[PDB]
Amino acid sequence: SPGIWQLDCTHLEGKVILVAVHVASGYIEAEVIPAETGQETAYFLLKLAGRWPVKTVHTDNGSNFTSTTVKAACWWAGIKQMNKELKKIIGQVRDQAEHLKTAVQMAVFIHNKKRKYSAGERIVDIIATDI
Amino acid sequence: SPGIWQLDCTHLEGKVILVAVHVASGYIEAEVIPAETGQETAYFLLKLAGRWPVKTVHTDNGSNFTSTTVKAACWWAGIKQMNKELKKIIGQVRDQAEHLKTAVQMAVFIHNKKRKYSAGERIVDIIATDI
Ligand SMILES: Cc1sc(-c2ccccn2)c(C2=CCC(C)(C)CC2)c1[C@H](OC(C)(C)C)C(=O)O
Ligand SMILES: Cc1sc(-c2ccccn2)c(C2=CCC(C)(C)CC2)c1[C@H](OC(C)(C)C)C(=O)O
Ligand SMILES: [Mg+2]
Ligand SMILES: [Mg+2]
Repeated sequence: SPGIWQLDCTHLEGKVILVAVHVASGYIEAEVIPAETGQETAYFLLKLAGRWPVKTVHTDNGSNFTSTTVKAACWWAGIKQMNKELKKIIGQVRDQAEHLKTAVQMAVFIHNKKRKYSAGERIVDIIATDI
Repeated sequence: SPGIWQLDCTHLEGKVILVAVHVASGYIEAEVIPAETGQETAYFLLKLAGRWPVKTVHTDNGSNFTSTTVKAACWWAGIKQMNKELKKIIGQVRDQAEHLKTAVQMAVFIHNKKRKYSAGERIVDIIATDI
C-alpha cells in the first residue's frame, strides 16, 4: 500500500540518523538528530506527514513509538502503527563534506535519483496514481 | 514549469523561517533556522533537491544566493538561479504547540492538505505527469 512507511534509527560517528523509507518505492528521507528521542521522532513524523500521504508507519523497534508525545503526533496527523545501502553511499561521499548531516543529505539524494525510473520517480508516480 | 521553486526567509518571534514554494502547485516546505545564513540556505536546498526534481530556484532577495557555499550546493545538485497565508495558519495553531517549529510544521501540513485537489496532491500529479 502507498501509505506505508518504515521508520528506524541508526548510529554513525556517535550521532543518530532517523531513516524513513516509503516501502512501495524505496524512496528515503533522513535526518541527523543528537539522540534517539520521542520528541525527535514526533517532529520528524509531523514533517513527513506534511509532505506525503502517510497512513501507517512500521518500525523495527516497537518501543520507539511508546511515548505519549509520539502518539499525540500520530493522532494529530492521522497516522496508525536500507541502513546498509545508505551507510554505503555515506562512506563514498563522506570525504566531500565536513558535517555528517551534509553527507547524509548527499547520500539520500544519490539514493533517490539512481536508476535501475528512480526511487524519487516511483514515489511520485505511485502516489499520483492513487490520488 | 514543474522544476521552479521560490525560496524566502520570514521572521516570527525573533526566529527565521525558510519557506520554499513549488510555484506550479502552491505546495510548501519550511524549516525554522536560528538566523539567515548561506549554510542554512545551502543545506535546506540539498534537502529539497533530494526529494523533488528541483531545476530552478527564484527568491525575492537576490543577495541570499550570493555566498560561495550556496553556489556550491546548487552546483552539486544541478540547480540554476505565501508568507501571509502561512503566517495566518501559524497564528491559528500557535496555541496548540510549545515550539514555533512545531507550529510551523502543523501549518505547513494544514496548508498542503486543504482542498479548494490539495496542494500536496497537485505537486505529486504535476511531477508524475512530467516524468
Ligand atoms: C560547512 C560547509 S562549507 C561548504 C562549501 C563547499 C564549497 C564551497 C564553500 N563552502 C559545504 C558544502 C556545500 C556544497 C555541498 C555539495 C553540499 C557539500 C559541501 C559545507 C557543508 O555544510 C553545509 C551544507 C551546512 C554548508 C559541509 O558539511 O561540508
Ligand atoms: C515538546 C512537545 S510535548 C508534545 C506533547 C503533546 C501531547 C502529549 C505529549 N507531548 C508536543 C506535541 C506533539 C503533538 C503535536 C500535534 C505535534 C503538537 C504538540 C510537543 C511539541 O514539540 C515536539 C513536536 C518537538 C515534541 C511542541 O512544540 O509543543
Ligand atoms: Mg558534524
Ligand atoms: Mg521554541
